[PDB]
Amino acid sequence: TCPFYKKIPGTGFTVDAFQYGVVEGCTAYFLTHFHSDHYAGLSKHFTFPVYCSEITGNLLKNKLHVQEQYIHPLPLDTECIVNGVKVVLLDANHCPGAVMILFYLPNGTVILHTGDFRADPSMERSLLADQKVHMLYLDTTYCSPEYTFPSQQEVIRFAINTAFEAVTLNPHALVVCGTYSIGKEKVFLAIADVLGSKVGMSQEKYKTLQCLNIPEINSLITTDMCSSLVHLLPMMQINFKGLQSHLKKCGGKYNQILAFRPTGWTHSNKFTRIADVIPQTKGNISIYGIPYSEHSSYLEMKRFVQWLKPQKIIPTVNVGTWKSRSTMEKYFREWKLEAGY
Ligand code: NI
Repeated sequence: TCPFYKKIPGTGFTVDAFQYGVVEGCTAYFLTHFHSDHYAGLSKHFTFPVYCSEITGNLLKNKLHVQEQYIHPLPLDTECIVNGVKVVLLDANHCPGAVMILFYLPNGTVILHTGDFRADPSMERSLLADQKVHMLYLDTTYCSPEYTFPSQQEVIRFAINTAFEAVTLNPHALVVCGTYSIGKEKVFLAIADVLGSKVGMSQEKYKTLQCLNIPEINSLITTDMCSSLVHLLPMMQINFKGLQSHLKKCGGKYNQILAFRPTGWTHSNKFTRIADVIPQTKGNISIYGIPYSEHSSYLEMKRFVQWLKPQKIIPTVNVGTWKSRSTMEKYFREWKLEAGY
């Protein structure tokens, strides 16, 4: 049955709630982003209205074959009316097409659902700035002070410089980047750009990327692996066996692989700076795990909440254990006492 933290009180609405069958009293289903833990349950047989971003709607139509008549894309940063309730979609700084949802309830309550997000100070100047928010349904993935990670910019700088140095030293090295869902496209695109190559990938992955409105994409991606020196593979294949096997397949075009695994966080973060990151190496294969996050760090999350000053916080992540819930609730209280709301 649908959990309480996916239901919006005083509306017929649910958020990311497609795996529970027909939810009692739900008149419209919102989807924040195209990641499987959130869309789980959608298909061509779905006949309720789905409300989402334009990019998310392209992916529902093309990847899951949801029929067009049930897809309701909304423009970002625009006041829209859904079953008599004003809503706004805001950029979540997560994967492409990912949104936060503002709901203006008929009784005057205002609710922000962040979906998945990486908090940023740029959000303090959207339509959020213009009114009070009473309830916040918060992406608490990394809600503990041990979760620190660098900016996305520093991590891409590291990756570009590492790939450029390696291929310049050896023009017969191949670069491989792991992927398993949309998000983190800057990793592979930035590396292909510095090397003057396109990124080569499966037809299925190319189809997914063509759904995303990324400018000049026909310019950076391809299905012709032979013409590319940056290849994308499934995240599961980013290990020494899987990469040795791939290198065989390239027919003696290459004699070395440098691979990147973008992770969220890893406890090497508690001790090491990005500048200091080193690979795991075996023979002619090196693997770099880089901390490219599309979720808020603890400090980013804290700053956002202390800016927004909500009356009530409802965590949507890590809610399954009493120890996690208690830990999160203690931080929410700290934040409120420190900021004075
Ligand atoms: Ni996500």
